[PDB]
Amino acid sequence: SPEDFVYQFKGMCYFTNGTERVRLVSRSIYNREEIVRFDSDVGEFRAVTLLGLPAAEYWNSQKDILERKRAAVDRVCRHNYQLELRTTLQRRVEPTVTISPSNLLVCSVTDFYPAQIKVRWFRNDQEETAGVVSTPLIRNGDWTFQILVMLEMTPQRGDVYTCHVEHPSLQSPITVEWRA
Amino acid sequence: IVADHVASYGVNLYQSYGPSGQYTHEFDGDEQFYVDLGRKETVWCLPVLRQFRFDPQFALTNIAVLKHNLNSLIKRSNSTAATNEVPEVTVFSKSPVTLGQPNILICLVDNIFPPVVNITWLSNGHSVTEGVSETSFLSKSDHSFFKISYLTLLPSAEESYDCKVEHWGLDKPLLKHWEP
Amino acid sequence: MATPLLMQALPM
Repeated sequence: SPEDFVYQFKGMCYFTNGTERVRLVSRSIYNREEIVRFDSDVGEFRAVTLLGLPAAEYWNSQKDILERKRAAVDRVCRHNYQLELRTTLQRRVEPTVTISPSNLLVCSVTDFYPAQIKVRWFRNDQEETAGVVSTPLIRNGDWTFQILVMLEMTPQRGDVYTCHVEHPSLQSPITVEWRA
Repeated sequence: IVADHVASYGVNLYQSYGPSGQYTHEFDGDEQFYVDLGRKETVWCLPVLRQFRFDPQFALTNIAVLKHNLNSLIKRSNSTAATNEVPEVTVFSKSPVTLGQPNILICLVDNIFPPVVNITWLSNGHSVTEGVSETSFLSKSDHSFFKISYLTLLPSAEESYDCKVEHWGLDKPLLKHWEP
Repeated sequence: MATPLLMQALPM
């Protein structure tokens, strides 16, 4: 097994309520150890481990570097968010909903974007939660998600099972039914 | 950190093995573009984004800085090399399988560290490369990575596949099987 | 703008 030395630099922006609240954190990472970061909430570089101490000290001592980092939340984060508003944040892809038995009923909700979604199982007129487990969101990697939501059931005569799906790409819920 | 949206502008990676680098931007965990460092060319990963311009030179400049930092840190860390993690491999279809309807097999290789990996596809025991593609290494908050490989196919009873994963954290190439 | 900006890595 050959040895590898890894370095990572991440320029991260955290957005809440549009650009009302924006937090910038740039992280310098040796192998998997974050060693220095600039957090706009703090307003200077802070070493995270001893390895990053001379970097932080050196970077903080340059007033111009500091002033540029402090302005990065507006120059970089708020600026790019304006591009996201016209593109990524408008992307809408409508989920497909399918019910299949594996007893155990599986509702597959596939090919949607964005991530915000709510899947519910009903037996007759009532929501089932006790016997329901959902996968976490599964990222397809091509800007769509899917999710599997499973229902443990003991089907009696006349039972009607409904998988109910709410998502920002739909004006109304999608409903698919299944009977034993 | 809690936020409605998270972006990396960008994820900068450089490692001694190769050596090799990678420059990407991510928005909400998906890859916006990557810069092909060897060709000095920005490659958009979402069609709507092709209307934008990102000068590859900006990424070359950042990766050059990382290369300089990595070499400073190797010595100061007393040559502390990357720890080989065990990646986790999952294989699934993009949409529900109906025979004779085109689909995509997805092989998710998660918890990758260091970011060196060989992901291949076997169709009935023999390697195939047509219809195969993959994401870049996508970042995670614990500073490991994940990568997704794809295989376009037509599901049929007579065909099964394996995702073959090679990584130093594994005793032997891990084989994940899939059938319709 | 039609131009994404980036955060610059600093040299140690």
